[PDB]
Amino acid sequence: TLRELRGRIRSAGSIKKITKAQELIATSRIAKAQARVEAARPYAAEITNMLTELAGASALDHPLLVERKQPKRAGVLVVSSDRGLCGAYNANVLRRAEELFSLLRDEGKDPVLYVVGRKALGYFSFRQRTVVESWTGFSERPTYENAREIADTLVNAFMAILGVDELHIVFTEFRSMLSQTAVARRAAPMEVEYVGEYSFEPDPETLFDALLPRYIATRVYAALLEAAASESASRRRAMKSATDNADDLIKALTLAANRERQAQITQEISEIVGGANAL
Amino acid sequence: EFFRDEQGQDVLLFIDNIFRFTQAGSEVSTLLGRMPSAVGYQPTLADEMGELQERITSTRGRSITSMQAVYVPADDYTDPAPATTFAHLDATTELSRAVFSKGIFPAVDPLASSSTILDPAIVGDEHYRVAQEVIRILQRYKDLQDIIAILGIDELSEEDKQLVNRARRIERFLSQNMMAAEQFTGQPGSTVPLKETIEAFDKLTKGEFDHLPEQAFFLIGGLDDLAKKAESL
Amino acid sequence: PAIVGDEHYRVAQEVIRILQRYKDLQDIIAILGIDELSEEDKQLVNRARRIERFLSQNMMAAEQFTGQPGSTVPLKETIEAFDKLTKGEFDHLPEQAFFLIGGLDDLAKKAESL
Amino acid sequence: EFFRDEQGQDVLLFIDNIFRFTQAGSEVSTLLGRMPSAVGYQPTLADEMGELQERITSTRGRSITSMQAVYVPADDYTDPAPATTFAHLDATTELSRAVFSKGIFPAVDPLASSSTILD
Amino acid sequence: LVSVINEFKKGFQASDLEKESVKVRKPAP
Amino acid sequence: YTGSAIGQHWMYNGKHVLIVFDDLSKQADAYRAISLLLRRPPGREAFPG
Amino acid sequence: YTGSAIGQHWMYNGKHVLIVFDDLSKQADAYRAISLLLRRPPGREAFPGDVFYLHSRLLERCAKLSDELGGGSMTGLPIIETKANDISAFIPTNVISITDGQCFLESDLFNQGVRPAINVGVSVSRVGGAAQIKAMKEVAGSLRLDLSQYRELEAFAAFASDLDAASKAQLDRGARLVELLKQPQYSPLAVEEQVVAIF
Amino acid sequence: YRELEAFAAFASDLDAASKAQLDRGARLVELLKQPQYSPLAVEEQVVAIF
Amino acid sequence: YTGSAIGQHWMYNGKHVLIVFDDLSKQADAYRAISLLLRRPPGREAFPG
Amino acid sequence: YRELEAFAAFASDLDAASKAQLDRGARLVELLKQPQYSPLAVEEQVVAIF
Amino acid sequence: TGIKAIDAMTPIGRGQRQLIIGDRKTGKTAVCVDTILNQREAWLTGDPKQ
Ligand SMILES: Nc1ncnc2c1ncn2[C@@H]1O[C@H](COP(=O)(O)OP(=O)(O)OP(=O)(O)O)[C@@H](O)[C@H]1O
Ligand SMILES: [Mg+2]
Repeated sequence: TLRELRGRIRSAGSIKKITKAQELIATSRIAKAQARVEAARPYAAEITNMLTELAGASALDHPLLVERKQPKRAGVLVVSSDRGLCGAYNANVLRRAEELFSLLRDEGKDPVLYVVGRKALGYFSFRQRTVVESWTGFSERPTYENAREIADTLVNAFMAILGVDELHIVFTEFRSMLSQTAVARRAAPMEVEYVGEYSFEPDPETLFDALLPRYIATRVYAALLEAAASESASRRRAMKSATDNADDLIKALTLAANRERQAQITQEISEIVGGANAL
Repeated sequence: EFFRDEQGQDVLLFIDNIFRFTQAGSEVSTLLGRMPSAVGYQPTLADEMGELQERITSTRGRSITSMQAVYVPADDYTDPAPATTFAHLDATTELSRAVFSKGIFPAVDPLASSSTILDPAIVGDEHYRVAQEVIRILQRYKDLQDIIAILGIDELSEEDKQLVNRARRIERFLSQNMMAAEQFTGQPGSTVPLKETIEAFDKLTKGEFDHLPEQAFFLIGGLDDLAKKAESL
Repeated sequence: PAIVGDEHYRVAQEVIRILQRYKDLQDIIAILGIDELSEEDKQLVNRARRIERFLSQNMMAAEQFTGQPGSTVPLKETIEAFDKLTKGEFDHLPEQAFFLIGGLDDLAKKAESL
Repeated sequence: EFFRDEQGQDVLLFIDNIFRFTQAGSEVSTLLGRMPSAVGYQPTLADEMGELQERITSTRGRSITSMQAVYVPADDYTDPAPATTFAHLDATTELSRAVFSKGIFPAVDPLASSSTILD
Repeated sequence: LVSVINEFKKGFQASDLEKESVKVRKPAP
Repeated sequence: YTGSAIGQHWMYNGKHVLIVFDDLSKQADAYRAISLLLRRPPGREAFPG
Repeated sequence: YTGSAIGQHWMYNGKHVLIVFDDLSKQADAYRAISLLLRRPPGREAFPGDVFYLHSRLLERCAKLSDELGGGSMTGLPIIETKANDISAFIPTNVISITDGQCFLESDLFNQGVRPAINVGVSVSRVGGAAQIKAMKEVAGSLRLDLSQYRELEAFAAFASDLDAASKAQLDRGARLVELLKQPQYSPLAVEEQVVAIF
Repeated sequence: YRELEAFAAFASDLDAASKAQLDRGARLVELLKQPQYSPLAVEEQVVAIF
Repeated sequence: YTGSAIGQHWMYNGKHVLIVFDDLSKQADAYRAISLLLRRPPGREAFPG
Repeated sequence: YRELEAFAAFASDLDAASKAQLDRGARLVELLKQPQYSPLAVEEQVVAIF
Repeated sequence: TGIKAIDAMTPIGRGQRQLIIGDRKTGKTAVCVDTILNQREAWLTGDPKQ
């Protein structure tokens, strides 16, 4: 029993070291991801500004701005981590995706899955739900190319091909270090927002049609960046929890091993003195 | 035994704690000069437990039900007295500190407790199947305890995460508001007929209640009460 | 190295190093999963899983434990095979191909069988 | 005690190391043939440690303070030797290599060290 | 036995919400 | 035992008593010492049965 | 010893006997009681020194007598109850080193629905194939080692997702073998049925 | 080096000083290694540790 | 003790000595055997006081 | 509440019931906290617990 | 023995000593009684060699 306790003490110490290293690495990558999120903000702001101008000049008839008369299919892009040790990140995202699916079904729409990250693929495969297309290997460090690919796929599916009459994106907002929240945004069809208070080439309509896909691509990129930041924050939290639990486990196992050491010494003494007393 | 042999009555014989028998015999032994056994108990420990226990057995035509609390010293189920008394028992309910501290009364450890009539020939196929599926779920939950403790349920596979959820629900549903517990908590005690518990656990293992919160099953004692408390939450 | 030769000592000590590292990493793998290990540590874990099984052998006296007849591996072939394993020349074969084989020719034959 | 009760002086009695007093007691008990206690220590462990420690106290205004180095077997604070010793020790000063390497003499670890008067 | 196993396997029955928007920069349509 | 005797004298006279035993693990240690000095073979944790 | 003598009288007459001892740990406890009441200084765990002898002297009489002595035999199935699933205790290991093989019934496997709960890794029969009809030997010669590797691979890959095709095939084969080996109480199979099942 | 050993996998995410310490520690450990029956005079040890 | 005496002779003559005890654990085991065969009381791990 | 504190110590968010229980338990713990040599009469205890 | 897990993985031969070792309530006596019961067909042969 003492051998098992000491082996478990060594195992828990190794796990504690690994989890602490993961926590510190996640602390570094949280800063990296937050800096990358902030680095993309100027592009989003400026493209949103000129998109608002073009909409002010556009006809507002693009398919991305008008609902299908009878909607049946609503694509859902569930952004999830591609590696574990992220605590409830994936669980929160997939629970919100299930909430969105229930909302869609209560409204009469049929959800069709687009997935980012291997964990979401596993979760949906276990539940016998098929995914039209899935990407992996960039939730830890997204690049604009992956966001462009996802946006092209979603937009083409919206234009259609069985196609989808709607599309939402379900991902983790990185509100702050301490808090992250799984949210769902309808990325199309887009609401035309009117708010109180230029020249265009080749014309406002063609330029706006070429801009809207780019706006969706940059918004999906921002979603991916915030997903990476939230994933790293959840990794830090989960790994600190794991380190604390491993430290508590090491304390408990050390206490048990010491009880067993004292018991072994006492029992050997009892046997020796039982032999001695009997001569 | 007068009531059994002579009067021919069905006899209930409750002992609390039949460990204190052996412990007494230990002290006497230390004073009688007999050399100590494994951990200080008397050498005749098994002999005395045999002379005491095999008197409690039921003669052929005339029955004596018995139930005995057995204090395991220092929560050590390997102590010689509990180990000796295990061999004399048709049904054993091993209560545990771990299940006690979770608030799950009667604190029965499902995996260590056993009976000799939990046999498909005696209790039927449905009862045996439900009991053994519950035991399978609980054993799988026990096997994951280190991973649960370190990384939480998040790291497990889905086939195991669902199992962990319904294992927690089964573990808490095995709790019951005992009538003897009224004096401590104030809630009146509930009685669950066997058919209802078999059906409830068949439903619960299959996952038909894995959408309800855990607290719904805690100290609720039945399906009707389960739904009532689920509404309460 | 003064008795068994430089190559034998180097191969034996590398095998011991790999097995010790695998024994250390077993605690991490049992919980945090292999996928979380370093790439170098993951390659080393694969090499160790193949080495542990390659140290197995179908003994003559063990014929009735396994059914198949025994085998003998000359020292030179053992040194060469473990040198290859620790250098990664056999990392592509399945680990099960290294179990109860007793040699390099047997390794190739069982790998073809799988 | 003479410096306290007769000369009327405050005294500071170092013990280096009080585990070795307990272990000498255990060895003597074994030599005398007395049956060992829990972990091989003498049955009168508590009595001997109390007789050594209770004399270290203030009387008639003068006092004998004591600093006692305490070796803890197997880093076990539940072990009978440290368990009996620490029932009498009112304060604890822990010198650490981490603090010493930073140039910070007296080398006291501000966190590991503690006191029962810091109330 | 292999043939019997195959013919039996032939007959064997197996048990197996935020809204994204464009601001039009004008107060009314 | 002397504390409980003092308390019992009041108890049987109709008075209400409160007995604090600070601390009973130190009594167990002392009884273990006495028993080991009488050479009574010890049990768990060197305590006699 | 009464059972061993009753069996031996048949054994030396050229007849095959099967001796079950249920449980030899309770014989060891009885001998400890007798020894301590006679005031023999005990050994480890308060057992006498002769405890090992107690069992060997017994279990070494279960033998396959040669044709000169009649050709009889006596097969021993001693049963040992282990404390807290610790096969590595004193009496368990004594009886293990005296006996030709193990069937280590582990409660964890029992509760997983693996009945009769033979822990394949620790269990072994050093008679091995020599005690199996040739069909059984050919069909299941490597079964025990394959199942032990299956359990090892399951423990190693419970939390891995980069499993190769061969490893996944081994996991599937091992799971199917484990299901194949599950068996309810009082449902014995003739050896022909067993060889077909393992085939 | 002993505290930093867990970061050999993630060396790409450490500070410059930490990476320098880890690299120095690996080589110091390789330096303390020594073959059997071949003691080094004190001068050789001084130069080696230098 | 024989090694220590041989070393001590050089030590007191002004020479420097190095003593290697390989191993003291077996020294302790030999003393334990001698003491137990002489019926001296045993202590922890059966070693004499 | 003591059981729930471990869960909420790292969970990003929890249901309304969980937050209510956590706040109530924290306030109750601070309420039961008491100085030394300051024994409250039973009625004062009744009001404080109320 | 009539049990696949024994007759296939840990065969018991006449003259062998097969130790059924396990914890409380793990199927030991069940295995032994199954082995005894499975010999009825051999007994009904009437041949001492079987
Ligand atoms: N192969 C099996 N299939 C189904 N149930 C089984 C099987 N083997 C044993 N059991 C049941 O499991 C329990 C084990 O009883 P058993 O008498 O075999 O245990 P044991 O090891 O002899 O225990 P002990 O001697 O400590 O009472 C009983 O319910 C028995 O009916
Ligand atoms: Mg039995």
